[PDB]
Amino acid sequence: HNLHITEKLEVLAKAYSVQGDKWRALGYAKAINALKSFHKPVTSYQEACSIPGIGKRMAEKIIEILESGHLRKLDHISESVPVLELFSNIWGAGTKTAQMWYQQGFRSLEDIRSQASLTTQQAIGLKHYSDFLERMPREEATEIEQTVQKAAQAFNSGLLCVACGSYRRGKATCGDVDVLITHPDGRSHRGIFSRLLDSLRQEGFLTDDLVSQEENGQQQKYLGVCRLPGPGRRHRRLDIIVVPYSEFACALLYFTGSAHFNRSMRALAKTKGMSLSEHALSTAVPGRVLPTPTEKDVFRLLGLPYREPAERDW
DNA sequence: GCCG
DNA sequence: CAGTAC
DNA sequence: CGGCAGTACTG
Ligand SMILES: Nc1nc2c([nH]c(=O)n2[C@H]2C[C@H](O)[C@@H](COP(=O)(O)OP(=O)(O)OP(=O)(O)O)O2)c(=O)[nH]1
Ligand SMILES: [Mg+2]
Ligand SMILES: [Mg+2]
Repeated sequence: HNLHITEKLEVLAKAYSVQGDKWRALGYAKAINALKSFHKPVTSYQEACSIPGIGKRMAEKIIEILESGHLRKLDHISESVPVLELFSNIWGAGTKTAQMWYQQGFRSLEDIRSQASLTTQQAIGLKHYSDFLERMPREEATEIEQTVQKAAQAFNSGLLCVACGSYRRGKATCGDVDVLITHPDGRSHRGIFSRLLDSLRQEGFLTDDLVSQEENGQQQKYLGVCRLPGPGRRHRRLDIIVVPYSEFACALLYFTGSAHFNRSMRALAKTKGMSLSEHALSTAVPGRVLPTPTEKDVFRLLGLPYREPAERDW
């Protein structure tokens, strides 16, 4: 858990990421993970090369940081990167939009606010800019889960509500709250976004909607914004997903993450003639859905030993 | 960027 | 669809 | 050479 190479490599990874070089940024992210969980400090080029996730090129960069104290490429990062990061930290704006605003001459959030064309989602990101960069204490994520759960349960007592994401992975702070709802009755989950969201609105808890297709009877997710009542409260991102019970174990696995963990698990299923999504684990193609009543069944069918959510925190 |  | 998001 | 996870809204 100790390295001084990763500090330098993260700056590069983030730069490629905000410039839209998503594959290169992915190679970096994994290299960093490998470096992060190596016992020893890495000392030989030979030793770097030996690691999975670390190729010829990553090894040369490591040998440079060791040999000298620096990575020369860090001196040549595009001058646009800090601005592109500023702009892609607006919820609903990504690298393409950031790059366009840059090309148009914008350089600050004041330029965005006064001159840029914003989508509805972006106007909401912008207005909650600081809040959405903050992580909340896990105790607050608890209160948010409980607000959602009380609202759901009032409608139907048998509804099951579990906070997922970082919260379920045991983290002390959380970027937002992700709540998964199902019903062991196989049926009653259907159509409730109507009732649940209307309830949470009546209380004034939800302050804005980001993604909510409420014209569709088969809406899967709500992504939006909430604020607990009373003084000293900030706006928080809230994600709610409602899933049939047969999909509960796959939904829980998915929504718990981490994102890297899921990508890795899916890559791996794929090497075994299988396919893993938030809905199911299947044979590959028309494939067959396999029965997965618990997360442990997903692990077992992939030939892997179970991992507690706290150990998925890649 | 990494890997098969 | 492209972009963005989980 | 070429995948790199698989899927859900928006406009
Ligand atoms: N953010 C993100 N989440 C993903 C992706 N793919 C994916 O399956 N997920 C799942 C795994 C995440 O743990 C889950 C919830 O997303 P999230 O952004 O709220 O993630 P989180 O709770 O783990 O982290 P955080 O909010 O505390 O920052 O959605 C992805 O590419 N990005
Ligand atoms: Mg953004
Ligand atoms: Mg989260």
